[PDB]
Amino acid sequence: MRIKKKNTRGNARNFITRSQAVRKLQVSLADFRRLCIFKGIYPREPRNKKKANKGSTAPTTFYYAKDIQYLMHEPVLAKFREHKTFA
Amino acid sequence: IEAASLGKESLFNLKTAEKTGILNDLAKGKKRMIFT
Amino acid sequence: AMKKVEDGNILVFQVSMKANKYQIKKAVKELYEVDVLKVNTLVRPNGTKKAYVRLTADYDALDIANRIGYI
Amino acid sequence: AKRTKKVGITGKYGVRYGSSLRRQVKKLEIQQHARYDCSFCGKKTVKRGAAGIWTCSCCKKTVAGGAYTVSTAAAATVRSTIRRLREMVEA
Amino acid sequence: AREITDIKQFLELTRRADVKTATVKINKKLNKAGKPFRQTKFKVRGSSSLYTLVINDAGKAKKLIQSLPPTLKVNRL
Amino acid sequence: SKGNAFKHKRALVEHIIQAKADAQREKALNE
Amino acid sequence: GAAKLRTLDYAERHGYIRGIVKQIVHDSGRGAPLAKVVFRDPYKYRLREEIFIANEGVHTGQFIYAGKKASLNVGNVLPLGSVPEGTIVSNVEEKPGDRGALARASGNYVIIIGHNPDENKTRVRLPSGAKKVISSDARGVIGVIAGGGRVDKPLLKAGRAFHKYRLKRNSWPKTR
Amino acid sequence: AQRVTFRRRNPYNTRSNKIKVVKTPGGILRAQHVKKLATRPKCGDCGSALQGISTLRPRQYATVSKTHKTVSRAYGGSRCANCVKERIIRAFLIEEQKIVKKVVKEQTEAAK
RNA sequence: AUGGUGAACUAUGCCUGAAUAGGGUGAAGCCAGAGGAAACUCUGGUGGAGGCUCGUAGCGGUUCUGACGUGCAAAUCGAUC
RNA sequence: GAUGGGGAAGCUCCGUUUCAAAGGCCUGAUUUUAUGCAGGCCACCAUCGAAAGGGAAUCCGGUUAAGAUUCCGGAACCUGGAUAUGGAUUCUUCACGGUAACGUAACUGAAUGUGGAGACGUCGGCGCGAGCCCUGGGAGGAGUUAUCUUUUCUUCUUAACAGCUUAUCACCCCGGAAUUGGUUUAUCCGGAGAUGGGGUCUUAUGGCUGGAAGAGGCCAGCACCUUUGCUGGCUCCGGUGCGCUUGUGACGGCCCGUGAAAAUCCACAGGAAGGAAUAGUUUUCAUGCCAGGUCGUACUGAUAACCGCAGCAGGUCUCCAAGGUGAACAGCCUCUAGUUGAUAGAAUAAUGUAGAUAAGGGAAGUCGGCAAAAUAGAUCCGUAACUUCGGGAUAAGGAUUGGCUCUAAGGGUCGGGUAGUGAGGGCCUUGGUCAGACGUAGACGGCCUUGGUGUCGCUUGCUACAAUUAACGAUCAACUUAGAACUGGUACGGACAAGGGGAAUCUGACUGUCUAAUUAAAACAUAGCAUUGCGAUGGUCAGAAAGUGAUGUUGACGCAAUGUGAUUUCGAUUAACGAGAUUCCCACUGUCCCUAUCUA
Ligand SMILES: [Zn+2]
Ligand SMILES: [Zn+2]
Repeated sequence: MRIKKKNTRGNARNFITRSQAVRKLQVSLADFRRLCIFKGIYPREPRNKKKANKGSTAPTTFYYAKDIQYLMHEPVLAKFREHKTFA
Repeated sequence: IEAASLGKESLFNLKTAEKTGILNDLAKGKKRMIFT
Repeated sequence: AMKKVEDGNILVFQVSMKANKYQIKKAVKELYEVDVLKVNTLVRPNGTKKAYVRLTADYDALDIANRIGYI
Repeated sequence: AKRTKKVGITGKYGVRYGSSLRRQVKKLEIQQHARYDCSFCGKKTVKRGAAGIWTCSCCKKTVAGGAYTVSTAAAATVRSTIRRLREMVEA
Repeated sequence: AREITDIKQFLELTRRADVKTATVKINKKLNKAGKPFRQTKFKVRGSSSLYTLVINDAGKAKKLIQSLPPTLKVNRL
Repeated sequence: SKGNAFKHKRALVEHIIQAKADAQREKALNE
Repeated sequence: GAAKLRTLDYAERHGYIRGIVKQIVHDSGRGAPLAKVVFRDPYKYRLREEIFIANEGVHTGQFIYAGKKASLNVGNVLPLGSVPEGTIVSNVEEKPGDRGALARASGNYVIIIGHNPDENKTRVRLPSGAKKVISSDARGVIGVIAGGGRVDKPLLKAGRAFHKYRLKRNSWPKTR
Repeated sequence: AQRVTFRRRNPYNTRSNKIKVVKTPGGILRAQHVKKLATRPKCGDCGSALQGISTLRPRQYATVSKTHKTVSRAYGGSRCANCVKERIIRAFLIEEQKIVKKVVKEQTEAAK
């Protein structure tokens, strides 16, 4: 086993920032906030925020990566896309 | 000699300070400005 | 192999060529209800794969070998 | 005193290559392996690193110059004429 | 392997949570071409390091052996 | 000594002794 | 890296940009030594290296000025129109934008003959002896290429010729 | 008289396959492969080996603490303190020249 | 003629590695000393240069009424250079 | 070597970053238009190619019929991750100390910029370290003992890793140098600050300790059908060097030759920010927790393991490398290790092959001194013509060499005092007070001396010739040189090892080079020499022609083609050198007169 990279597992993989989540979901910020409120997704706080955000101390919103992955399956997102096409 | 002359233009110039007119004022440190 | 079983608390198995040490350890644990300390592996010249599986002190490889039925 | 009457630094070449060729090589070889003064710090601490590159042992300054001597006469005259005509440009 | 000098540090280390086994080793040596004297090495097995404390006084070694924790398992020689 | 004046340690010692004597005599005669 | 002047821009066209000589280094297959000159990039906050051909007298740590209004000192590069009569330059641009074509070998230079009224033209004597007229905006480094007198030393040895010509493209030993 | 062998499978006297001969507690001679010797880090301006900095192979610096790799000064782990002193003096005199030259320029354009 | 296959030998360029006793000779530079108005000359050292040299390992081959011819060798060994 | 493009009837070709929409990242309630994403930031092109280049980290002991840095035991380390405690830090929020070089257990950090390491030729001597070699004492075991030998041989070891400490170079502070001084084997260094005193740094490297004696080694005493174990000892202290192998440091020489890249790791500059008071921070300090996949791993590596159709007297890369002789990795003999393999036996004519000897003569032999012989190491003396002054040269030519007993010479480390005052360190002989747990005994130890080993002395402050006789003494060690007696030789480089030399002529300047297997030069190349062309709208080429490719990372001290080939002197001449050619000379000889004998 070769040497692993130093910002890929642990807090870095456990948490995802809001902009990364919005990009991954391929939706707007308004849609992301609406979906999080509908599904009970809430911001979390890493114990090691520098490790979660590449040493940055800037104030960021963190979500669980698995929660965002689960949100990716909600049919309400497909309903949002259908509404956009209708508009 | 020409290398030293090349430096003189950019770094502090006693002749130019003397040419400025005010000498004892500069010795007391009367002119101050901040750049950058 | 049986000298290893009796002395070094090591079970010797012929395993699948496609199986890695994780799978060998998991399979032995599931099949024989024993804890595994380490797995060393080699590919024999006849084309097969051989595993030395060292159990923890809690378990006796000789007793497990008798339970399997080779002695 | 003098281990060699005439041949000098060309004594490493023995009896080879011909007298005239050895003589021609001699002057340039003496120039090349010599230790020159430093114009920047005023010490005889300058030696050639490669043909055209001359480094001072003290003050660690590297200068560009001739192939076998620190300065060429052509370079000296070009330097002086540049000085003269830039002075006349000022005047 | 690390040599530890302070007796207080040795006792705190022997009370450390990861420590389970220690060993008492007896050596016969000479002090400055002197009489054959006793040397007691206390070797506490940590997770990373074996810590050795060398005592050249037999009575002090015995009293430290008394001072050792009960749960720690000691191997003599 | 770098110039190979002295054949060995005894030669250097004796030459030093003689040179110190010469210096003493020269200083006394200039006195 | 190829030995080329700085890319033409507004600073060198009108004012001057100051770089510093970092090292004077040996290039395989080339008689003349090369000079590494570091400039400040006018747009982006980063240092840019350049590989000039060292003239005689250029030294490490020296300030080299490039532009229309730079001092007429050895090492400084100038448009040919900014220099007076009779000057001596090296690495002369044939035409604006080629980054140096004339008098690049060791101990070689180009003299200035005279300027032109009708447009910006100047005439020059090349090392061979030809007299050529180039655009007066073409740049050149003040001085003479370093490493002069190199051809005066006999090689004396097939082995020295071997070591010289294995780095070049010339076929050695020669046939036919 | 005891003769030894290389212990890795490289059989050649390469730069990275250098051995030493060591006597073991078993009383036999044996080859011991030695790693390449580390190089002292160099000053960013002059190139001299800066002092107070540990001498390790490049990967090993990731293991030691900060104190091993720096000194307590500006440019501590990069420049050699004579270069730092000259840098400070040059910056100060550049600022002073700027002040004097600006005053001269303003007065000149007043009287011109 | 058409269409294919070869640089595992051999030839050459390039990249990255590796190998090469012990002696003779004694260049420049340097130290001390002596004669010459100077130039210079001379003595004793020091130093350790050279597509120098004797000569191993190595590389190659001027060769032999040597062993030899279906020989051990489809090219060898010894000697020699 | 794809993609984007462009060619090609086409199989496919060109090219390797372009004439490509080649993809990542930050912020947001972007305040109204009420369920449709807005505002910004940054630039570069795949991939393959090294089991000898670069590169994270493991050692010792033991174990098998066959495994081994992989198993077993013990002891470590690396990488990634989650995290807690202690430490540190903070109410002067993100540490103090040092004049300084810099120090330390820590002592926050995003974009962006920059620096270091990775990362580098060859040769020479000098210094240092490691293994080996040699050697002394002592504790064991073995051999020899006809006579002698406090004797000959052998064991006496210490890994990775960790803590403390350890250095040339380099740098800092004080100070200001000519009567210049310091200083290397090697001549360099100092007003850009020498000598001197005091410091700081890298840790190659060594030392002490932990690992670790419990391991390993060498011995003694024990049982007994055994598939078997046990008990005691010792495992210590030195020396040496132009030694050998190797690593390394600081230097010097050489180049018209200046002697990889990338991954990767660290640091600096900067400061988006975040962070504490009945509470925070710091995972570059310590400790603690978890995990490490895939494939190779047996054996040979060659006169039996590969290639030559073989189980061929051939070839094929590399590592380790004991004692003597000796200049020596030569030849010869020996130790450790290995082998004793090659179809055998009996005879001994000639001939053959290999190796030798030989009266007298000495090239008379033969196309032709072919082949053999003779010479040969080292020390001292001595050395011609010619010469490009460097050579020729070991020119030529002489003397010497054993053994033994002596003589002379060549070194290192430590040594300054009592005449004199008074204190300081340690088991303080004996003598004095306080005063230590365990199994009649009771150490060590926390306190002191004017004493002791005119009141010795181990220490500083100092007057007094500090030494112008340390011009000498105590102690330690290596092998070299020179010379003189004596002495045996039919011999002294006693085997081995090891130039024949000279006088003229022809030829090529030289070092070099190709004909693998009948042709190694007078031919090829070569530095030098001269001429000719080319300034980019160019030259030379490749190509039938081209949006023609290269030279080209190129620019007249360059590129290229020609012809001659060193150099000097007057087409001739020329030193040095040659597995080049020719004629002689000395020496030598079975070439010969003329054969004969011996060994395998
Ligand atoms: Zn200088
Ligand atoms: Zn610096």
